[PDB]
Amino acid sequence: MPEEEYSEFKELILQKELHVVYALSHVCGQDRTLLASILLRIFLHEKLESLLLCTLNDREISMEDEATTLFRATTLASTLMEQYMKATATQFVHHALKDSILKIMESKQSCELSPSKLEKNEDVNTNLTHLLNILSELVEKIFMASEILPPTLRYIYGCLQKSVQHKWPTNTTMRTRVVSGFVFLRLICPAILNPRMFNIISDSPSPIAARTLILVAKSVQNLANLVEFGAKEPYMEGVNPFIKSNKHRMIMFLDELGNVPELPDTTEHSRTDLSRDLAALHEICVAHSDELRTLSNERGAQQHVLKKLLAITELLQQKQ
Amino acid sequence: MTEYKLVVVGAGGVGKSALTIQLIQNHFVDEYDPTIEDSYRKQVVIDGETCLLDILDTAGQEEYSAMRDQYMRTGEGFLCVFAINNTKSFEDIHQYREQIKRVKDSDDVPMVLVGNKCDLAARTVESRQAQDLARSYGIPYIETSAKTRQGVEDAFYTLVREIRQH
Ligand SMILES: Nc1nc2c(ncn2[C@@H]2O[C@H](COP(=O)(O)OP(=O)(O)O)[C@@H](O)[C@H]2O)c(=O)[nH]1
Ligand SMILES: [Mg+2]
Repeated sequence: MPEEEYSEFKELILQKELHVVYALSHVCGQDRTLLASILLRIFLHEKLESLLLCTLNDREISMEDEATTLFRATTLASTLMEQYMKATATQFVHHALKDSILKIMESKQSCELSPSKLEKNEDVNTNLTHLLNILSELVEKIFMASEILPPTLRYIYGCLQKSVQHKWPTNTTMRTRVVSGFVFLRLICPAILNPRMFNIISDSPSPIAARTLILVAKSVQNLANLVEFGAKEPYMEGVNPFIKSNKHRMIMFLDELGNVPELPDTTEHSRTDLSRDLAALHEICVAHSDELRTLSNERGAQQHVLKKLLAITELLQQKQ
Repeated sequence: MTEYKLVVVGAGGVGKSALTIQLIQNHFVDEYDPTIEDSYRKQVVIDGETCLLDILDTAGQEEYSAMRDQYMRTGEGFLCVFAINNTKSFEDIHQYREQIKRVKDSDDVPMVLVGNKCDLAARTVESRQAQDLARSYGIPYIETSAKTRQGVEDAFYTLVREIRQH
C-alpha cells in the first residue's frame, strides 16, 4: 500500500517506550534475523538507531539477574547489535585487522603451543616467540584504533555502561566487560577466525593459518575479558606476559570506547520510501497475531499499546 | 589406545565450559570468561575400558556459526547443552541438532541432551518436555549441574557409550 497508509502503524512502532518491539522480541524466534533487518532499516531512516538499540539493550540488562551471563545468549538485542555493527564498523575492522591478518596468511611459521597438536621436532619456543610478536603487532593496531569507531556506535556502548552502572553500582568491573562482549567477543575475534565476515580476505586459510587465527583470537579474548590463562588449558600458560603487560591498555580502550555522551546525527539518512519494510514488519505481526493476542491479555503498561497493535494489524489486514 | 572426540555445544552462557572443567579439573568456575575454542585431553576409564577423551569446548554465539562446520565434521559425539532457567537456550537446541545432521550426512548421530543448572530453583524448562524432545530424537537426556557435579560424569560417559553403540 501507499506509505501514507502505514502511518498510524509506523508511529506505534517508534514510540519511545519501545513496547511493541519488546513484544515482538518475545513472539518471534525464527524470524529474529528477518525482523532485525526490518527494525534496523526503519529506525536508521528516522535516525532512531540509538533509541532502538539503547533501550532494547537496557531492557535485556534490567531483566538479567546474574551478571556473568549478560548478553551471552542470542536475543533480539544481541542480533540487533550484530547486524548494526556489521554495517557501521567494517572500516574499523579493516584498519585494526587487515594488515595483521594478511601477514598471518602468507606466513608458514606455525604458532602451535599444544603438547599434543605438535609435529615432530617442531620447536615450541620458536612458536611462542612468533605468536607473541604477531599479538603485540596486532593489539597495538587494535588499541590505536579506539578513535576509529564511529561516534554513534560509541554512544550505544556508552548507553551500555550507563545501564550496568544503574543496575550493578557496587561492581566496577562490569562497565568494561559489557563492552568487551560486543567489540571483541562479537566483532573482533569472529573477524579474526573468519576474515570473510567483513571481506578482509577472499581465500581459505592454510592448515597452519587456521590454527594461528584461533590461537590469536583466543589470546585476544582472554585479554578482552582480563583473564590469565593458567586455570584451563596448560599449554597456553606462556602467553600470559603479554596479557599482564597489556591488561591496563585494554581497560583504557573498553572504557573510553563509550566516552561519547552526546548523540551525533551527521551523515544523516536521506528521505526515501519505507513501505517495503513496513509491509514486511506488518506481515510478521500477522504471522504472530494469535501470540500477540496472548501477550495483550496480560494487563500492564504495554497493554493499551498491544491492544492498539492488533487493531492496527487487523485493520491493515482488511485494507489489503 | 582408543580416543573419543567429544564436542560440547549449546548457547552462550549455558555452562559448556563449566561442565567440561568440572570434568577435567574437578572444581566449579564462577567467572566471566566466554570461550572461542578450548581443547582438553583426559585419559579415563569407563566400564572397564581405558580410553582417551579429546574434548572440544566451543563458542555458542551466533557470530561463531560457520566456524561451527569444521569442528562438527571431525567430532564423534555431541553434548547438546541448554539451561533449565533459560528457555530460549532450549529452543536453540534444535538448530545445533539440524546442523550436526547436515554436515555429517546422517540422521542418527551420537548425541546426548544435557540440561544444565538444575540446582537453580527458578526453572522455566520442565524435565519432562526435555525428556520428550530427547525421545523424539532417539537420544538420551541427562540433567547435570556443574556447580554441584550431579550428572556431569554421567553426561559425558553416556556420550562415550553412545559412540561405541554406533
Ligand atoms: N548455578 C549454575 N551456574 C552455572 C552452571 N554451569 C555454569 N554456570 C554459570 O553460568 C555462566 C556461564 O558458564 P560457562 O560454562 O562459561 O558458559 P559457556 O562456556 O558459554 O557455555 C557462569 O557464570 C557459570 O559459572 C550450573 O550448573 N549451575
Ligand atoms: Mg565458555
